[PDB]
Amino acid sequence: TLNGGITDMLTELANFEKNVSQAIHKYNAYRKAASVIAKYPHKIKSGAEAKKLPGVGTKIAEKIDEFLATGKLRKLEKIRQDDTSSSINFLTRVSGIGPSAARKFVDEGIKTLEDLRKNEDKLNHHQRIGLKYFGDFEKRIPREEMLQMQDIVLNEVKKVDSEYIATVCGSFRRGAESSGDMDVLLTHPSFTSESTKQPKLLHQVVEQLQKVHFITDTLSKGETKFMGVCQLPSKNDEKEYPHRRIDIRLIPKDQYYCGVLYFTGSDIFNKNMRAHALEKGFTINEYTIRPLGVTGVAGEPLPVDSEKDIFDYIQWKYREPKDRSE
DNA sequence: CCGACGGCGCATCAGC
DNA sequence: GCTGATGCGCC
DNA sequence: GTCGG
Ligand SMILES: [Ca+2]
Ligand SMILES: [Ca+2]
Repeated sequence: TLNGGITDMLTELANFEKNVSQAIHKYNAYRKAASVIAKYPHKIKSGAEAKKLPGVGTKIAEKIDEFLATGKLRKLEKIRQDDTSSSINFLTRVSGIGPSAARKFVDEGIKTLEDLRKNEDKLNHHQRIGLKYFGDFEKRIPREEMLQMQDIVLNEVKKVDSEYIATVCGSFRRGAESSGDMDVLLTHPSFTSESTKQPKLLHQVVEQLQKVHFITDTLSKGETKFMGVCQLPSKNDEKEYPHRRIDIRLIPKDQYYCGVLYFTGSDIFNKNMRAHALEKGFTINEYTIRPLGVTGVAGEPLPVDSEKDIFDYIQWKYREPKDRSE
């Protein structure tokens, strides 16, 4: 990380714009800039040098010049000083509390972890579980634990129905030595774009994982997406593992490659790739890649038999998951 | 200058 | 109840 | 906040 100071600065600004200003485009701009700088293979010596990069404009150039000169940014110094900004930024670190709810809480005088813990009845379900495991969800997951988690999940769905396929995606699939959480893609042949030949396909898997005490809580749950909490079992006389966030996404079996491309990410890589696709006259979601018509209306799904086929359509050389960490 | 910025699942609420 | 908007979440 | 046109 040659430019960790700069990318941290920009990430902090992104978070401020999102959580406090509620300026989502500024949020995205700062994150794009942080990402392009993060992969830039030189120690940056000036804001002019940075402005050469796409997504870094005049305003970020000037900030970079300030940061390089002084080691800090006065704008961020003041934001860190501000009680209301500081409080809102903190509250959004709880899962389920976004920028709107955080500001509303701060209005009511709920602005610390302690305040939240005495006001649980003022939270919805997601928020209550996010608060319950606030400390644990701050922790990262070593790959060794991710491998244990993978082995449990893959073997338990195998027990429900051997025709399930579970694939761990996200940062794990990109080969990260540690992950923020666990993302699991699920398919079953009875769920395609053409038909659903069995009910409760996701529910049965969630229930089995609950049965063996792996899944411990649920943040939200529908027919194709589960958002919840899980925990590795621990051995005799040793401290319990931290509770971990887990997402499970059931995708039509014939749309696996669009699905695994989406769920492998990174999020910025996906934004970049989908933005690029548009410029080639295609639109990509987790299901399909479709041509855009003369009017900009999405056409019918294109044939896809591999991840590379999706890259092929938009004229990108294939990129392995490990090179998608943007 | 200015439109566009990736795409969507689940929970919640107002209006009906 | 539903539908559409909004909030928050995922990559 | 940034970029393409
Ligand atoms: Ca993840
Ligand atoms: Ca996740």
